[PDB]
This record gives sequence, C-alpha cells and structure tokens, in this order.
Amino acid sequence: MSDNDTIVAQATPPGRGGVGILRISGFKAREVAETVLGKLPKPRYADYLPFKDADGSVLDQGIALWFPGPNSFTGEDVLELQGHGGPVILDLLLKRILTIPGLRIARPGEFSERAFLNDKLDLAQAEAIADLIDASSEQAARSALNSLQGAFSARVNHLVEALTHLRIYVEAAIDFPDEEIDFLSDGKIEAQLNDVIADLDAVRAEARQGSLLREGMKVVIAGRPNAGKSSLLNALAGREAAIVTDIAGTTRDVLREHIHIDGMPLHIIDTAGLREASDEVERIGIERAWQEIEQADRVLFMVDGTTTDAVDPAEIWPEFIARLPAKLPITVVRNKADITGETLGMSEVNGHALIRLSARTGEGVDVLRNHLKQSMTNMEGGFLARRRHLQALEQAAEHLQQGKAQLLGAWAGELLAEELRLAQQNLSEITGEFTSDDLLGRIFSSFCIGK
Amino acid sequence: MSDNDTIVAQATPPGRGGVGILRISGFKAREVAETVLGKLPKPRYADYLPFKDADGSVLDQGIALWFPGPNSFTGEDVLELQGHGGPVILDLLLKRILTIPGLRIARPGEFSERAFLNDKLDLAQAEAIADLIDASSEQAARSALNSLQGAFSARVNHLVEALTHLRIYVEAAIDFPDEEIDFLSDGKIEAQLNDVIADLDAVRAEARQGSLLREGMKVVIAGRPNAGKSSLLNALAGREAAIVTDIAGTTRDVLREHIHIDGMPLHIIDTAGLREASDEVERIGIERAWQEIEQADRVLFMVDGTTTDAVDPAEIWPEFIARLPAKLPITVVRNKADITGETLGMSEVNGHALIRLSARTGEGVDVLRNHLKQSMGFDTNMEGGFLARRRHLQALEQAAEHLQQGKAQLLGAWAGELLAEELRLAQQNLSEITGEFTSDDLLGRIFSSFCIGK
Amino acid sequence: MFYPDPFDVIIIGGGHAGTEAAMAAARMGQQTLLLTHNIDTLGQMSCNPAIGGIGKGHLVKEVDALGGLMAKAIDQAGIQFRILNASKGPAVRATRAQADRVLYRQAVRTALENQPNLMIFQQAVEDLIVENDRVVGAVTQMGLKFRAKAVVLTVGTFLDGKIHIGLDNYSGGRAGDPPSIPLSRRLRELPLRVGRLKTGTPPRIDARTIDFSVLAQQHGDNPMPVFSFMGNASQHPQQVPCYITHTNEKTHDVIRSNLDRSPMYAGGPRYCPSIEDKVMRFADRNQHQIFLEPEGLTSNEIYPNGISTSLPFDVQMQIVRSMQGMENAKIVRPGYAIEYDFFDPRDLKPTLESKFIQGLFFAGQINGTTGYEEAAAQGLLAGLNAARLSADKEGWAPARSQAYLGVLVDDLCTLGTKEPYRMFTSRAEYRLMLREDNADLRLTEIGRELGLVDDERWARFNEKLENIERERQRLKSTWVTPSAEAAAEVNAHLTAPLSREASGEDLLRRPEMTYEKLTTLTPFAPALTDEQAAEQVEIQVKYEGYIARQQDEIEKQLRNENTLLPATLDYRQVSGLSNEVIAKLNDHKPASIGQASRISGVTPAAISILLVWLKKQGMLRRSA
Amino acid sequence: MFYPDPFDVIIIGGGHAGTEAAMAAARMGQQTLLLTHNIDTLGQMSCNPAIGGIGKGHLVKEVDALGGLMAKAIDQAGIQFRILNASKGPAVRATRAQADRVLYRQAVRTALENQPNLMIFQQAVEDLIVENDRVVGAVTQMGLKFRAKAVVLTVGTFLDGKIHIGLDNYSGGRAGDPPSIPLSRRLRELPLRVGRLKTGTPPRIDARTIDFSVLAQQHGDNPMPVFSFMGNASQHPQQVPCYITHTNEKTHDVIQHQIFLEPEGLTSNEIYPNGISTSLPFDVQMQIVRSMQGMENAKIVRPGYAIEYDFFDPRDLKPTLESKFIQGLFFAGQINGTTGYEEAAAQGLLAGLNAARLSADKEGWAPARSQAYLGVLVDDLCTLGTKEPYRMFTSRAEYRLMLREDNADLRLTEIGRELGLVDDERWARFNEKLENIERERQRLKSTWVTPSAEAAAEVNAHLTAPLSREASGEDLLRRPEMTYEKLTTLTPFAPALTDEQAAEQVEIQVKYEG
Repeated sequence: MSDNDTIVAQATPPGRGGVGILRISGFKAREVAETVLGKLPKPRYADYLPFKDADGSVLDQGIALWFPGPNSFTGEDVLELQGHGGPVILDLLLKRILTIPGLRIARPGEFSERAFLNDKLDLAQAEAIADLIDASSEQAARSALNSLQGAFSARVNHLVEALTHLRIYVEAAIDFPDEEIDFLSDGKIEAQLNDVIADLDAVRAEARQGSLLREGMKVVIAGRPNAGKSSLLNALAGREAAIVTDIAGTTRDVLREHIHIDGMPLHIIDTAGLREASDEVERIGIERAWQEIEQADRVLFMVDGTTTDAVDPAEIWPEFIARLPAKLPITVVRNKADITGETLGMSEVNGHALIRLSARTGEGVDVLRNHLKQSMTNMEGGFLARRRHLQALEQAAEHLQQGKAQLLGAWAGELLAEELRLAQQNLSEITGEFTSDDLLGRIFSSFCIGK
Repeated sequence: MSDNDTIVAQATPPGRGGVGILRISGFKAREVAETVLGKLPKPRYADYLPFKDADGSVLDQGIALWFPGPNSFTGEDVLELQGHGGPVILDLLLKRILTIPGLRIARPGEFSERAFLNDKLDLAQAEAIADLIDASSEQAARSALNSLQGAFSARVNHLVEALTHLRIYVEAAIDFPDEEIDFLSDGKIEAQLNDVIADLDAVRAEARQGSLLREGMKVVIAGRPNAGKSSLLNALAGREAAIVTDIAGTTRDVLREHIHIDGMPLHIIDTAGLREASDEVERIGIERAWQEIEQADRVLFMVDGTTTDAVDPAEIWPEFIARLPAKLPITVVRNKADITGETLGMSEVNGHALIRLSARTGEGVDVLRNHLKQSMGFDTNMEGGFLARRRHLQALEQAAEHLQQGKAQLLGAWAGELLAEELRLAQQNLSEITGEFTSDDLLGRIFSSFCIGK
Repeated sequence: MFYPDPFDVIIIGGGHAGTEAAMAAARMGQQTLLLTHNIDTLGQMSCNPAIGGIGKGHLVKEVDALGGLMAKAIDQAGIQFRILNASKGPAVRATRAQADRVLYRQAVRTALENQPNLMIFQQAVEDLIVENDRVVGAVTQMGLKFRAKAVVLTVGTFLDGKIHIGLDNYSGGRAGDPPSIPLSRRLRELPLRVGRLKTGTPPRIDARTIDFSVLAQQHGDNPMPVFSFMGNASQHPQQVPCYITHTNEKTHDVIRSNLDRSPMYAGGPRYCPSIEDKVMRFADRNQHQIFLEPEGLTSNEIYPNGISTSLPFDVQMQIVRSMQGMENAKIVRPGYAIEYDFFDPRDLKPTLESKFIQGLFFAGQINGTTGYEEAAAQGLLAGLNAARLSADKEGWAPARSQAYLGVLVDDLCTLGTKEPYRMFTSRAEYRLMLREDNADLRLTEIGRELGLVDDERWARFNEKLENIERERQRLKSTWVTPSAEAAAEVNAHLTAPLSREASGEDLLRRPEMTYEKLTTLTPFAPALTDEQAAEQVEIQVKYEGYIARQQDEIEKQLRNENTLLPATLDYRQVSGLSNEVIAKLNDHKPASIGQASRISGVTPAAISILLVWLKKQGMLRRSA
Repeated sequence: MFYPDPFDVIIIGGGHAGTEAAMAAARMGQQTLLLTHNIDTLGQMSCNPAIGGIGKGHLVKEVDALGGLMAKAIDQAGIQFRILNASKGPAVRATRAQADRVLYRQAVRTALENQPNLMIFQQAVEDLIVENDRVVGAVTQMGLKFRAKAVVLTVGTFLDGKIHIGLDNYSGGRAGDPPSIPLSRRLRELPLRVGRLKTGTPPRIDARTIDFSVLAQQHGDNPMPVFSFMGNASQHPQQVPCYITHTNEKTHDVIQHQIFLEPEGLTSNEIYPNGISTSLPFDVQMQIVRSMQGMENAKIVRPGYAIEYDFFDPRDLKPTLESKFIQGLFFAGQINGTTGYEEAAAQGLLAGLNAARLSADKEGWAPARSQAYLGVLVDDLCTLGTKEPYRMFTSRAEYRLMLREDNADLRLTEIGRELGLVDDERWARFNEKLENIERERQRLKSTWVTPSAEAAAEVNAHLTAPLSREASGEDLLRRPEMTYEKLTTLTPFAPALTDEQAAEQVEIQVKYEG
C-alpha cells in the first residue's frame, strides 16, 4: 500500500446528474488508460471515445482527459473519465476498473493527501484539509452499516467464525506439539476446509437477491399519534401512502417512501406516533421507530400548533431531545397552522428552524422543501459503500483457492497457515480487526495448554 | 425555450464533490467567456486558468473548456466550465452568469431539446438519454444504454422504409385502375404485407419483453390474518420488512417493497388478513387490499397446512374465488408446512400452482423464488434486446391495427384507395416515435420530465 | 568513594541478559564493567532446566549468529537433544535440549571470566546518579561509586520480590537468594510507571525414591543436532532418558477438596499455568501428563514438569503420593511462587533506551517478559546500543522483517496487554523467511560491521556463502530434454515425464522431488560435502515465490518505517484527530508512523491527518 | 503442620560440622534429616582453600580412621601436597594440601547425597519444639515443622552477624548469604553465656593483571602424600605451582614479608594473597595491593571484609557435646567458638555419634587424651570452658610418639567398628595391615647373627663398633645409622614386607619401644 498505488475514485457527488467523474492517480494510470480506452489520447486534450469492456461492448460514451505529471491535481499520472451520472453504470464501470491487479479503491479524502504532499496545492489550508478528510471518513464509516444490515450480515458472521475455528485447529498443532489436544492434523482438516469455501459462496449469493440499495439521504418524520404524521408523508410523497384518521395510533408499522428533489435524493420514513403503548404491536412499533430514529440523518420533530404554542423543541419534549444523538440535525414543524392561523414561513428557534405550515391543505409545503435542499451529504452513499465489502470478500476466495491446492502436494502446514492468515486479513476489512494475539487468546481459552 | 437566448445550467448532481461542472450554451457563450475569463482558450484544450468576477476578484480555479459548434453536444457554442464541487461558490458563479443580460436557466430537457432540434439523433434516443441516468437494475441499465446506442431507431427506420416502398407500389397500381386489379391479385402485395406484419409482430413482442424489466410486475399476497403473509414477504425481502407476531390482524397498511429475484424487477405487495372487523382502519385496509388485487399481474394464496387440508380454491374460502375476477393467474402456498410435515415442492391444484413452505424456518422460499422467476415470461436466453415505453406500445398497437384493417380491406372489398390510406396512416403512426410527424406538444411534455439542466 | 577509572558501559546484574550485554560491549572494544550480586551464580537456571523450544530456539540462534554465549554453553552442558516439528516444513522446526546444570554454570563462568576489555565486580547497587535527564554513575552498598558513560539494568526478578507459598509469604529474590529492596524504591521515584507480576515453580523429587521400573521412557535422538554454527556433536556429554507418568482421579479429588487454601480461587494469564487451574478450567478430563527429568548426570534430583501449583505443603505431598510409581516419594525442594516489580515498555525507545532519561537502558525480566531466551537477546541488543552510544555513533535496532528480536521489541512496545510475554512462532508475520538455519545468513554481516564477530566466524560465513553461490550457479547451468540419453530414468522415477527442454533448476520445482535425490545422478553431480550449505539451496528453491512476495511487500512499508516521531510531540496540537485517538497516541508515544499504525484504535484516516500535519510543521524532510 | 513421618536424629545446618554429623548419624543406622539454607552451597570454603598442616592434619587422619568424609574428598580436590618438617622425627611431621574449591564442593555434595538413611530438606529453620526440657522436632521458616528424638545444632557464623567493610558494615551471615536472625532470639530464653568474635578475609586479585615472569615458583613434594589410609596417589588431580612475592616498605608506611599467591582453583582466574588480611577500606586495600613486586597494575574482583557473629561458649555442654541445660540437643561447630574446617569436622562427627546413640537408646563415648587428638581438643575446650578458640598444635600433645598422625587407624578404627562407624572393606584392610606388621616384627625378633657370619665383614663396615657378640635383626636395626632398606638389602634378613605402611610402623615401634 505504498504511496505509489494507483487508485480509482469517484469525484462527482452521489445522486442523479448528467455527468459523472471517475479519476485515477498513480503509476498504473497509463495502464488503466490503455486497458479501458485501448489507447492513449493527446495529453490535456478533450478527446472523445466510448468505454469498452473486455468482451468488447461499450459501457458508456464520454470525454477522457489524460494528465501526466507533475502539471495535474496530484502532480502524478492522473486519468479523468467523464460519462453519464448513472449509479448503476457507474458501479459497473468501477467494477470493471477494480479487476486490474494492483488497483484499489481510495480511502476517504485520499486525493487531498496526494495533491497536498506533492506540493501541487497551497499550504495555508492545513486546518481545512484536516477536516475535509475526517468528515469523509466519518461518513464512509457511518455508511456500510446499511451495507451489512440485513440477512447478508448473517452469513459473513458464519464465514468468519468458521474460518476462525479452522485456524484455531490448524495453527495449534504447529506451536504446541507437546500437549494432549488430539489435533485434527489428519486429512479431515481438508474436509473442514471444504465447507468454509462452500460457506463463502452463500455469502456471495446473499447480496445477489433482496432489496435494491436505493441510494439517498434518509429522513425521519415522527411525533405523537394523530399529529399529522400521515398527512405530512402523503403530501411529501405526492400520492396516498398511509390512512388519515383521528384514531390514536392509526399506523403501527413503519413505512418507507422515496422522493427526488432537484437531483438530490432523500428517503422519507413514516413511523407510528410516539406515546405509551398498551399493545404488543404498539410497543414493538415504537421500538422499531425509535431504533430507526438514531440511524436517521435528518429529522423533523412534530410540533402541533393546536396542542400548544411552545416553540423550543427541548421544552416540548425534553426527554426526546435528550435521547437524540448530538450530531443529529433537528428541524421543527408547527403542524395545523391553518386552524391555529399562525403565519406561515421559516423561523429559527435556539438555532433550530421553527416552521408553521398547513399540512391539511399544503400551506408552507414549499418552505420545508426549500430548507431541505438548502440544508446540504459528501459521498460514499450505498453503491460505493457495498463495493468495498464485495471487493474484500472477493480477494479472499482466491487466497483459499490457492491455499487448498497446496494440500494436494506435500503436506506443509506453514504455507496453509500463511494462506489462511492472508484470507482472514482480507476478511477483516468487513467485520473488524483480528490480530495475532486474539487467535492466541482463543486457543488458550479453547484448550488446556497451560504449562 | 428560445434557441437564440443563451442558456446556462448546472450538470453535476447537487451536494458536494471534487468537481461541480456548469454547462452553458447559446450565442452569448463567447461574450460570457470574456466576462468570466477575459480570454478564449483553444477549443477542446483542457486549460487551467482562474475565473474572473465582475469586480475582477478571483472567483475560483479549475478546468475551463471552450467548444465552438457544431463539434459539441448541441452543435452550438457551448462553454464547459469545470471548477470544484463547492456548492457555495457555484451559487455565486451561477448568479454572476445570470447577471449578464441574454442568459437564463434553460428548462429541463433543453440540452437534449436543442441537440434534438438539430437532428443530432433520433427523437426517442432523447428519452433513451433518460431511463439510463436513473435505472433500477444492472440488466435494465445495460439494456437502456444499448438502446441509447440506437438499435431501436434502426428497426423503426427499416419498417418505415418498407412501408414507404409498399405505399409506392400501391400508388403505382392505383394510378392505373385497368391493371390495378391485376397488380393487387399478383400476390406480391400480399407477400409484402405479410412479411411486414411478421416483422412488426416480432418487434412488438421484443418491445413487450422490453419495459418488462422497468417495473417487472406486481404480486399480491392474499390470505387470512396471521396466515404469515408478512412473514413470507419478509423472507423474500431478506430483512425486517414488517412486524410478525401471533396477534390477529398483524398488518393493516398496504406494504410495498421493491426487490429483484434474479436480475429482474418486481413489486411484492402485502395486505391485511381478510376478515370482517369493526375497526374502521382495518376495514379501510381491506378495501385497499381488494383494490390492488385487480392491478397485480399475478396472485398467490397462503393458507396454513394444519387449518385445512383442502387444496382446491373453493374449499379453502369459496368467497374469495368468486370475488376475484377470472383470467388472473393464482397460486396457493401452504405456509407452516413443517408442522404438517408435508413434502415440500411445486404442486398444481385445480390447474393452479400449489406450494408448501414455512416462512420462519425459510424452507421452500427458494422454490417460491424459482416459481416467481419462471412463471413470468422472461429468461436470460436473449440479451441486449431493447427497452421500450408505454407510448411505444400504443403506437405499435395502432400500427398493427392499421395494417390488419388494410389487409382485411384488400382481401374483402379490394379497395386500393382505402388500403393506401390505411398504410399511410400506419406509417405515420409508426414514425410517431421517430418525431417526424409528432407534434411539438408531445416533445415538450416528454422533455419537461427530464431533470433540470439535462 | 569515586573509583579512579572511568569505564564505557556499566552493567548491573549478571543474569541471563547481563552476561550477553557485557560480552557484546566488551567484544565491541569498549571498557565494560559488570557489577553483580554474587559470583558462582553466573549461569544459574532457577526454573525448568531446558533450553530452546518453539520460538525460543530462534532467539538462541540469533544470539549465536550475533556472537553470543548462550548457544555455546549448551553444547557442553546438555544431556538430551530433540528436534520439534521434524516432519513438518523446515521454517517451523525447533531444537530443544534438556541441559545438565553444573556443566552449564561452569561453562558460562569460565567463558565470562577470560574476556578482554571486561572487568567484573561483586557488589550490590543501592542508587543511581542523574542530572539534567542524564544517567552518570551508580552507587554500590559499601560506599564506592563508579562513573560511566552508559548504564544497563538487568535486575531480572530481584526488584523487591516476595516468595509466596499457600497463604504465607516472605522476602526473597528466589529460592535461596536475597531481595534487592532499596533499588526498587530508588527506581520508583524516577518518572516511571511500575507494576507487579507473579509466577511459580513446582518442587523437586528425590530420584532414588521413585520406582522407575514401571514408568515409560523417552529418549533423545540419533545423530543429535547442535545449536551453534561452529561446534559439532563431539562436544556433547553422555545422554539420559526422561520418565513419563500421569495423574488419576484421587489427585483431582484432593485438589478440589483443599482448593480453599489458595491466594487465587478461594475468595491471570489466558492459559492455565498451575495444575488446580488445569483441573477446574476443564473438569471433565480425568488424566494429565507429567514428566520427570534429571537435573544432571551427577545429581539425584528429579524435576517434575506439569505439576506446578500454589497450594500448601500438605496438598503438595498428597498430590505427589497419588501417582503411579510415586507411592513413596520424597521432596527436597518445595514448590513456590514469587511476585516481582516490572516496568511497562511504553516509555523506552525501540533500542531499549528510556525515552525520557539519557543513557539508561532496560533488559530482561523487568521488560515484562519471561524465559531465558527472552532475556539474552534483550541484553545483547542493549549492550550493543550502549557501546555505540558511549562511542558517539548512531545506534541500531532490527526490523520485524529480519529478526525475531525485532518482533519481540515491537510487540513489547505496542501491545498493551498484561500477560507475561512469551514468544511464539505464529506471533511473527514473517515466519517464512525468519527461519533458524539462515539466521547467520541474515545477521552475521551486521555484526562484522559493528565489530561483534571475530575472524573464525567471518571465515566460516564467507566459505559458506561461496559454497551457496557456487551451488546456485552450477544448478542454474543444467538442461535436459525428453529425448535425453539418460532421460529414461529421470522420466521413470519422476511423474509427468519430460515433454520439452528441461533443467535441474526447473527440475526441482516439483514438490515430490528432493535435493539429495537430484544429487544422486550423473547429471546434477555429487552434492557438496557441507550439507549445512546444501539445505539452503533447497529452501530457496522451494520458497522463492513466497519470499519474493514478502520482499516486495516489505519494501513498500519502508517509508513509514523511516518516518520518525519525536517523543516531545504533543498530539493535542493537531487538528482533525478524535479525542480518544489523541489520548491513545499521547499515552503510547510511538517512534515512527508505522509503529503507531500498528497500534489498535488508530485507523488510516488518523495517519493521513498526522502526515498532513507533519508536512505543515516541516517536521519531515519528505514522505515518499 | 506436622510431617507425616517421624525421624530419629535432626541436624541443623549443612556446614562443615553438619556434613560430618549427618554422615555419621546415617552410617550408624538411624533415620536423619539435614536442614540447610541452599543445597548448591554444600561444601563451601569461606577462607584459605587449604587443609591440614601443623595440628590441622592430625584431626583429618583421626576422622578418616573413624570412617569420615573430609580426607577422601581432599584426596580428590587437592592440587598440591607437601610434608612439613620431613627431616624431623614422626612426632612433629605433618601434611598439607591446596584445594580446588569447585572439585571439593562437587565431591562433598555427591558423596553426601548418596547416603542410605539420610534425607536432605532445603528450608531455613526458625524455632525448636521443646516441652518439659525435652527436644522434639523444630519448625521452619515456611511454617512446616518436623518431630524428632534428638537434635544437633551447628548454626555457625550466621547467628546475628554483620559484614564489615572499611569503615562500614551491614548485617548478614556472609558475603551474599542471609543470616538466621530469629533463630538466635529463640535460644536466648535459657540462662546462658553470650560471646562475640570477628573474622575477615583478604581480597581476591585477578590472575590476568599479575606478572608471572618475575616471580619465584613453589612446588610440592614429588611422591605425592595422601590423607586417607584407604586411598592412593592415583586419585590426585593435576598439580600446579604457587608463587612467592615480597612486600615493600611502602606497604608498612601506608598501613620483608614474603607472600604466597595461592591459585584458588584449577579452572579459575582468582588469586589468594595469604598475609594481606585486614579491615581497611577499599582505597587502602587497593593502595596496599599496588605495593608489591609484580602487582603494580592489578585489580580486585572480590573486595575483602570482616564479620562478627554470636556463639555460646562450650562451657555448658557435657563432654559428649550435649547441652546440659536441654536434653536431646547437642552443640557442635562454629556456634561453639571455633574456626577452621578440621576443628569443626571432628566435633560434628562426635556430635552425630552421640546423637545417634541417644536416639537408639544406648550410651555414647567421649574420646580420651591418651587415645585421640580430637579427644584432646574436645577435652581442652570443654573441660576448661575457655572462651579462647582452641587451635590444634603438635605441642599440646605431650604423648607425641604415641599420638602421631601415622598410627591413628591402629588406635581408633578397631574401636570404631564397635559403634558401627567402620565398614567392612576398611576392617579387612586394617586386619591385614595389623597381621603383616605382627608377622614382620616376630620374624625380625626371631633372627640372630654372630660376628663369625660371612656377611659380618660388610656388617662391620657399615656399622660402628663392629660385631662383638651374638646379634638379632631388631637389635641391629636399633643402631641409629641402621635403615630398613639396608637391613632388607642383605644376605640375612630376607626380603622385607612390601607393605610400606607396615614397614614404617615396625621401624617406628622398634626404634621407639621406649
């Protein structure tokens, strides 16, 4: 992972747009340029050519700019490709790029690093470069918790545990061949290897079916029952989603709807009205909505004008404010203004927006939309977040493949241990770090080695 | 909007990023270049230079491209100014650009509009630009891009040229009534019409296969409360889609989820258990569920294996069979089959598929997925293909109707003029997708739906 | 008071690391002083009388290749020799010796008594001298004090040790030795953090009260191996066997019944050191393996391996008297544990120098380790660095890629755990190239650069390297074809007969074939007589691909390896780093960006931000 | 809290008295236990590595005659032997040797570790169990206590001792050996007598800093003498010479005397300066060592020191070395105000003999001044009660011709067989020697010669006052100029006994009948 690695990353923001940018800066920049374009165009010239594949088909048509160093953003061999801002086509192109040996995806804000330490960028903004990296890394880490969040994050746990068990039983009888542990060193080891491989396929087939990612920035609307949660969601969606009545706790199951706003996707989440639940369904729905709240990105706490004129979110529901994560931005909506008559518009309360609108008729709907877009969302939304997992898991099956083949020859356990360690190192990029000391701890706890 | 009026619009998706690119086209582009740049760089040269404010203060730094027409995306003089993905600065730059008289934020689709107004490509290729910037599946995106390559326009042009040749032959025959009957009875006209009918039918079948992956289909899970339909949908989804418990009436609201069994789209719809409950909300939910069944392309039935061994639809619940309109495929799935221990697999009762499986354990979900995949007309046998639109299907139906009416008239009444008129009308309808005859209203309505700045 | 001669380096405590430090410093041409508690204890083994093992023989071979004494005192004091993992790959083998004790002690003392430039002195130490973050001089007990340009402490386990048996205790460095009390307080006052650890040993049986007539035997090995790269098998004394026995349910019953009397339980590493732990942790097992080994060929004491404990004397006697062949047995030395002070290795540079004080070094037990072989390497490195400093030259420290010592130092600096540090083969990430047979191949030259290797070793290594290169070139100069006149046998006894131009170099690429087999043939003429050099060609040919992969991987981290971080850095003065990471780094105080990256809790984002900060302050010439 | 099995005799401290006491007790046929600080320090010499000499040689011979251990170990740990005053008569003759410390320690440990009826336990003791003025077992430092029927105390110089150096000192039994402070406190309850004494050693120079080309060597006698009556000269190790160096006036100024540089081992690099002992600080010691020929630039490895200890004078124990105040507890060794190794080994042997006799419920035996040098020593010490540490000299034994070191076996080994201290191989060799001497004496007395004999001419030539009347072999030998070899080398007096020891004994008897 030297500073000479050729990396591939996306420059344009996630979402819908007419242009998408993929940039490459490294030694293999010329290699990638020849691989994708099958040639090298005139330097610093707005050349034109489509994106072909190994099979010969075209993945996209656009404009390519090749910038040899040092007169570039990062002062190195930098390749820029411009096409169409389609998330699926972008993912296909990135997958095409990554199969080349020696390539890897960039980390949060790596190009700032490269263009900074090569002295291709001014030096005054060190304090700003110290944040453009941290924010990107934090958002990337926040993501991928949706990548491994369903049943998919149930087969990887199985794979990791099986590999750990195999390594415990394969590495113990290379380091403690003087105790009584009745190691599995016999041929059955290879049998226990097979299932592990047979397990990996399952994981690789788990994400090939199910939901459809649906990239975007999440949003949450909640409150007490009969507070307008149904009406607000219906108005935002533009079509009927949930029933509208005066019955307390009318809706009991969470609802998710998708809406685009001038090329900036957002996802609307509906939840049952917050209150004390006297029913199993109500209590479980309250728990589900509460759990979805923390993972949310933007929230609009319900503030019914009829109930009271209190504006401070803390005063209205101090417990809810306290429970909320600190970083979570909060917006205030004063519902039912058309009956209360409070003037429509955008207002700020203690640094948080206080908005009065008529949900029952649509008054003030634009103002909330105006705030939402004006609020912002850096990168790493979905498709790119799950590419890291499918890549790390990708470059561990081949490790096992080339490790198992060794057994067919002379049975040397050191090479098997090496390959298994490499495979677990590549798997650690998904779940977590598994150091050489943790394996020893598990071995100690599993056997009676002692002394 | 006005072609003479120079336009400016933002291209990249909103938010933040490395590059926020503004695209400007019109006759004021060169003048706007000097105001913001004070110089005209060599066209198609990736020149690094600053951006100049009205006061002269350095607005920003980036990449500026000057593309004089017609060797551009729209054929006019278009300036491609690339800076940084800083939305704050982009607002200032766009305000400065709009300040100069003669500039205005062009309406959505204008970039596709004017480039279409100059006959750069086929009209339907403009819509092909969309449906690919926002797709749902990898297969759908690849098919949309392949169509964007312009394959469908080739078929439409070939069909229209064949129709034009047939029209020429028919008119030549009609101009000589003495030999017009002999020309019609020669058999060449009938052979040409039959071959054109066959090719049009094949293309319409492929189009039907097209737009199949745009949305796939709608399946409705109908059954009694606590039958497990929420559980089956949750298993199909692969997550915690809905709430599952032993309490009756576990679900009331209509639940929609978008999934892909294998490289295909589909919308599985859940519903509330069919029972008569005093709850007004539950009654409304039952109303909604009964509303959606007619819309769905297919329907399946989930019934507890222990509750009743009846497999024929009438025995399970004679009310639902009568209420549901006929002509809709229906399948019965035996949930909780593990307690019954029934052999798991695909079965047919009363000519309808019957399936046994348990949601909680997950056994039998794979066979359910395979049945859903195979029952709906689709497969991986044909790739590339073509992606269509509702308007395309309507135009194809009208063209087929015109051709059939023309052939019927030729066979029965032997009316050469009527057949020629029908053929010409069918040719115009077929070309409607090509835009030669389509009115400007349809073009504007289609282009408006595009995102701003496209 | 002040002695009238200034030395270069002063070693305090001639245990297992002090002797190595003194030998290295003296052989490196610097006047060296060795202050010791008492003589005739030089080379004493206070625990299991064995040398080597898995992860220990590697350290012993490193010490030998650098010009040490550990591997030369066991060739003449060992009574049993074995090779562990003989059937597996060469990269994981080990050598273990059951060593006679008196012979080892005499050999060590004689070797250390006749070293030029080195002087020994018998005295205790009660304080040190420091002014302006510098250590100059040490104070003994009589009153005489010495001045030196560098000091090295190897106190071991004597820093205020306490012997515990049952629920009672008394002061003691070990069984029969006094405690070094005052120096504990004196070192405590310094800007240091000190803690305690504890470990025990079993009793000693009388070899003439055990009915060895019904106990299974365990022998040594035919053509027995050696440790040093110089000696041979003609130097080993007569060998002796070991006796194997087991336990039974009565012993478990007694242990469980009397478990109440114990400092633990009653009212800890991740394994089970004692025997009561062995039973309680795994209560279903109803049998355990016990070894009885002779402490020498002139003494009738038997060391029981496997039955260490902390229970009172009565339980010890009952456990002894409840095993087959031990019905009527005598104990001459009771088992016991000891608790001793130690320093955390997060305030000493990778060269085993205290990051705060100047000239002070640490080695041996006080570095939070355990074992003979874990102290000799530390002492050798500390003495080397002390001599280099006192001579005003740049120090030296190995990397994780060229010595187990590098792994040991790096882990002891950046681990943070609490277990006593034991070396294991899998504990190093470069096993495939950090073998034993090649130790000199990768270390001796460095010693010659620093003057740690004399002429005999130099000549031997040069001859061996010439043999290796000649064999490689000659094997590279062969070629065969399927129609070869002698190819009949080659295809007959080799699978997949020749189908094109062949070569011995490519011939060996098959896994089934061997080196001697290929040698036994008209082509590929008789192999060289020195098979010790011959094995290297086989290892290289069979491990070339993995070696190349590891080599190109190693070369890429070198920039982070070089990038240093001064101990005066204040990470609170960096923008963009989380509070927790700031606290972690401020506590650890790494020496390079790579070593920090090896910490747990620091991710690549933190290192990127740190690099950006470095480029801003100019604290780096470049990072490439 | 109590050991499962009992014991017959208990010996405290494995020093020089302790080893002999334990060996004797085990040999006599009882069960004994030896309590020691550290096993790896059994057979340690804390001073000059020399044995024997004037007085210190008779005791070793007597101990060997009683079937001991010291002589058989010095026979294998000695690198230089000599006879002092070989010109004089046998009365004042003596032998000496230089001991290799490693070899002597190994011999002692190995010999003492392979004895039947003997058990060794390593645990410092702290108290004794006495009830109704009776001794039964003692407790240790770790809590465990044993029970036995008799106890012998040989604590030594570790009882409340302090190591002095220059103008300072610190507590401790020795240089690097902790003392048994609590032990002495317990014994103080009895009304007894307390005495103090101080001792020290010189430094230990390094052999690599001395010049061995300008110094005079000093070897030993060629036909290497032996100590044990049951040994020979093939057991001795390699022989090495000593060195002679002379002081200078500057030494006396700082504070002619020829000094000996005794090698302190056959595989060591230390040197023992005999005659530099003092209580001076390290600076003074360095200055003094730098004031002798060939030692201009030399270094000290083990700095010297002096120590003081505590003891109870041997005026409160019976002639059997048993505490009069306390039954079942004897006294022997350094704790009785004595120094040296020979002076303590005999006391330990006697104490072990008495303790084993008492344990078996029989009677002990205190040697006599008319029979044993060890008996003379014990009498002079105990009966006098003197606080002065007795030192063995030839002068104090007026019965010189009888109490020689040459005939200790004749007067003690036969007596030893009764108590059981003597073994079968010994007994057999002793009986053979006695029979040979008797036969030779009678044959000599049964031979007669007259001046008429043919050999009378040479007899008169070799003898003053030529033949005058009838003569016998013994009468002829009684002439001062006559010699055993000359008597053998004659036509009469056929080949003499090939047993050299018997020949010397018969010569001594014939010439000292008076």
